[PDB]
Amino acid sequence: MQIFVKTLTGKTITLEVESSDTIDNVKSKIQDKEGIPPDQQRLIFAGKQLEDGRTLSDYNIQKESTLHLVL
Amino acid sequence: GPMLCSTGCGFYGNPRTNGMCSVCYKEHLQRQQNS
Ligand SMILES: [Zn+2]
Repeated sequence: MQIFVKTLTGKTITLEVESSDTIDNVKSKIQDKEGIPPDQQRLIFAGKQLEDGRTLSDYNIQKESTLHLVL
Repeated sequence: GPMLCSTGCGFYGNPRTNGMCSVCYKEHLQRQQNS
């Protein structure tokens, strides 16, 4: 499934993920597209900061969900 | 809608599962399956 990660510049990152993907795994996928170090990414969804050792399912991030990125 | 974990861990829970997150789902399933 694809999900969108909006940055504050306005650009939107599209990612191909699974619900079983860990947040750390997603951040690594971001590094793979943008070059951003994972240990400098803070991901938000549903007014919550995403925890590295948790997964997408732990927040109910489904297809067409959009997250926010803080640098 | 917001099916929050029954154990009150502060995280969300998958409605497809037993109303619990991925972490608590296995932890509880082990005791339910064994018993
Ligand atoms: Zn829980």
